[PDB]
Amino acid sequence: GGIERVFTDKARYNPGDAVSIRVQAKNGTGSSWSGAARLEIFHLENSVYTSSQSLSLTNGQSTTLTFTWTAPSTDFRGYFVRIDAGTLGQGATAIDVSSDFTKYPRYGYISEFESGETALESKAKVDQLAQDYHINAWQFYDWMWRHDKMIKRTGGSIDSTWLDLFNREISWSTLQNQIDAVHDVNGKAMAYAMIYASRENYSPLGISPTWGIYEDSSHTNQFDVDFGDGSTYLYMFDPQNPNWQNYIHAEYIDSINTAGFDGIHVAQMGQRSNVYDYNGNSIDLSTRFSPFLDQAKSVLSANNPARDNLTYNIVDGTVNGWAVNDVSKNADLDFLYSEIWYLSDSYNQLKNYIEQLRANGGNKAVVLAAYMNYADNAGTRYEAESASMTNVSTNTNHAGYTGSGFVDQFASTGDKVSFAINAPEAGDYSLVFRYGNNTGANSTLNLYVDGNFVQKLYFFNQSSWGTWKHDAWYQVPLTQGAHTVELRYESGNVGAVNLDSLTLGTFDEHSVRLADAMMSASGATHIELGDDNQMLPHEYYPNRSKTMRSSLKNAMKDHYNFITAYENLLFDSDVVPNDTGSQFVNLTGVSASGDGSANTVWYINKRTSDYNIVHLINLLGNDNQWRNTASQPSFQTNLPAKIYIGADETISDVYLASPDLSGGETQELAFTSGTDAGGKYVSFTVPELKYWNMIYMLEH
Ligand SMILES: O[C@@H]1[C@@H](O)[C@H]2OC[C@H]3O[C@H](OC[C@H]4O[C@H](OC[C@H]5O[C@H](OC[C@H]6O[C@H](OC[C@H]7O[C@H](OC[C@H]8O[C@H](OC[C@H]9O[C@H](OC[C@@H](O2)[C@H]1O)[C@H](O)[C@@H](O)[C@@H]9O)[C@H](O)[C@@H](O)[C@@H]8O)[C@H](O)[C@@H](O)[C@@H]7O)[C@H](O)[C@@H](O)[C@@H]6O)[C@H](O)[C@@H](O)[C@@H]5O)[C@H](O)[C@@H](O)[C@@H]4O)[C@H](O)[C@@H](O)[C@@H]3O
Ligand SMILES: O[C@@H]1[C@@H](O)[C@H]2OC[C@H]3O[C@H](OC[C@H]4O[C@H](OC[C@H]5O[C@H](OC[C@H]6O[C@H](OC[C@H]7O[C@H](OC[C@H]8O[C@H](OC[C@H]9O[C@H](OC[C@@H](O2)[C@H]1O)[C@H](O)[C@@H](O)[C@@H]9O)[C@H](O)[C@@H](O)[C@@H]8O)[C@H](O)[C@@H](O)[C@@H]7O)[C@H](O)[C@@H](O)[C@@H]6O)[C@H](O)[C@@H](O)[C@@H]5O)[C@H](O)[C@@H](O)[C@@H]4O)[C@H](O)[C@@H](O)[C@@H]3O
Ligand SMILES: [Ca+2]
Ligand code: NA
Repeated sequence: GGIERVFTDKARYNPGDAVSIRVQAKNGTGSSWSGAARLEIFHLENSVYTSSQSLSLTNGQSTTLTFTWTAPSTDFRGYFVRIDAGTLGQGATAIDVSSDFTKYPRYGYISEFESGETALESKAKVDQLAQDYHINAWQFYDWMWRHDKMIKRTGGSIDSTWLDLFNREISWSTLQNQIDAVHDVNGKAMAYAMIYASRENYSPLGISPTWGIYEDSSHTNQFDVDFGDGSTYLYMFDPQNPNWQNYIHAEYIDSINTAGFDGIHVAQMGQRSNVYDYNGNSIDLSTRFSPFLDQAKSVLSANNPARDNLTYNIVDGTVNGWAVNDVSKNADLDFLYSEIWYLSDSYNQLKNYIEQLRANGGNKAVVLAAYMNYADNAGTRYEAESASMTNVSTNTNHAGYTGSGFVDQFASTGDKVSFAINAPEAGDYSLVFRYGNNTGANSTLNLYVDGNFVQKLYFFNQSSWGTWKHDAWYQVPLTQGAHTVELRYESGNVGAVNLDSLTLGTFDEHSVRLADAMMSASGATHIELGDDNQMLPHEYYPNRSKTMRSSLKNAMKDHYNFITAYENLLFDSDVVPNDTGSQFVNLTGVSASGDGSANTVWYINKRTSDYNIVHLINLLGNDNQWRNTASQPSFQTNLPAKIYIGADETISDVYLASPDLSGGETQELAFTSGTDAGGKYVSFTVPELKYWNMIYMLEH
């Protein structure tokens, strides 16, 4: 109804802090409305607070109510917030009372630092992530001038702007305003920094090649990253080297003390093998990160124990993967972080990996980078062969295209392809072109939207006309309704392309919801939101090649309310797998599985001292792969469940909460206790299963 927003002023609260709960209400009923707005706050099954205010609104008028609440004294507790305004409608949010974000991290990012961004605008984008998703830490991505010289100075003076490695202008005042805004919501700012990277031409900085790591035993070929312009490179160094540690840890401290960061997000490039030090000693790089990290933590904590937060990216996460055991078991990190590539493609394989990190780390929190739909040209597609084209024609003579063909020889001034699209709602749209190019170099075309020039786009060379890509994209704001998107070959464009299609790059809500459910039911969170409410499509965080539509935004608001409100049941140290015992889940009238099998309801059994926890994740109508696009699950109603429990257990009450249902509010279910040949059991009916239900059963 007319409850438009419910939220709090900060993302996280210390015990005893005042919480301002805001309620944005609008009357759109027809005539005047009078009544009460009732607040109820729950901790898991138990109500802990109520209050009410009268609310009278003429038709069409709006107001924001404020309810004040003192964060209760027990540290590390999540709460669900219900606002009930009768026939005007209802709303919800969640509250996290934690003195330390690293126990329950909800990790977002900032990757854009434009000088034109005002203090107000910096505050707005941070507030929005804080308010909508309770984001409590932000990874500041590519804020630094050089990987080995993070704050650019002229003599003793900090430069007001600098150009990053991709020639983006970074504004100091904008960065500082964002950090301030993060702190204002009780958030923490984590500075991206590599564990072992310099930029090119590092000698004049006092960095020695003798600290480096090499691909050969004669120190002639230093490990590097080559960005493809003959100018911009990273060079790699030995994390165990005392001089490299001295140098880069000094950079970390400079970043903390000068820029006001609260910690370092330590990064790497992932597996590199057959590594040597300068002197030609063969070295296993995978075990060299933990001594570096232990020492980084030491110097950080000595400098400022309130700004000493530390994590490290375990790149290419999978069970027993590269550096997985050494870092997770041995590194002095506050929480664990891992970027998943292609070694944990199934839901169950990824679950197993999260569980290994949790076990190895002593139940430290686990955050995953896991770019949704990364490989997919996901979204509404307009085939180029069905568009309106001038001076080019269609063809079918290169395999790989989608639809009935493609537009070919898009190669001369006057050539045009015009797409008639529809924006179903006002917002940003990612314009993604699928194309071919085997001209021997880059090709270009000019992008126009509704008759206006927007950008020259680059279309990269492939060694075959049979090789298609969809990495030519540009994001634009569109009003709701019809629009025209044109590519034109004009005076100044070069080469040629074959054009397959235009796609409105869009994150698939179904896969994104199921992945987030699987991750948090398994005991991890997911770095996926940042900047001005952008979802993360790619490892280069400024990438805007897909966008979220409002439906997914709303589901993420519900999801983040859920993993905040129920953080105790999802992420606590005592929340452990319950596959170790005599117990079983039985669902009537659906195929079920304990290993995330395709086209089943997937059950996951957890426990604490006080609760027997069963997650139901609905894979009916979908495959067992976490990353790819999915269909809407086959939603279920009145699903009978029978759960076997230990002879030791008696259940007081059965509860079910779902982000999909009433905003995550817990419903108590009637249940029957019984014992048969199979064992002691409990049974009940699940009223609804859409994507994800968490059943939690209180022990007597
Ligand atoms: O400031 C930022 C910089 O610090 C830097 O950050 C990069 C990201 O760092 C993290 O992600 C790490 C990494 O994860 C995955 O790789 C893990 C993978 O590594 C091995 O496989 C290597 C490689 O094999 C194949 O290519 C062969 C190719 O490999 C080397 O070149 C690698 C690429 O180097 C250049 O591009 C670098 C970088 O540029 C952009 O990112 C900018 C940021 O860089 C910057 O903001 C791109 O967006 C990004 O995609 C790209 O990595 C070249 O321009 C590019 O062409 C190369 O591919 C080698 O040097 C070269 O000689 C070889 O020819 C394979 O095709 C390729 O996909 C794979 O990466 C190891 O064997 C595997 O086991 C292991 O799984 C990703 O694949 C990789 O892209 C990521 O960089 C952070 O988490 C990210 O947020 C950072 O963006
Ligand atoms: O089945 C066959 C098709 O696959 C296709 O094969 C093309 C060639 O493939 C191999 O060589 C790969 C090689 O190509 C280029 O160098 C060779 C090139 O050199 C001269 O042209 C120099 C010219 O190069 C660049 O422009 C190229 C091209 O761009 C526009 O067209 C794009 C379309 O190209 C193809 O169709 C047009 C094609 O049609 C006939 O060839 C049929 C074969 O094509 C077919 O059997 C013509 O004889 C040929 O001249 C013409 O290109 C694709 O099929 C279509 O999908 C693409 O849209 C442009 O309109 C056109 O005029 C250009 O020729 C560069 O941009 C430009 O500046 C430069 O001047 C020589 O005159 C050409 O005849 C020759 O092809 C790349 O430069 C190089 O990097 C690649 O590795 C075979 O070995 C060749 O035998 C094939 O011709
Ligand atoms: Ca096509
Ligand atoms: Na899938």
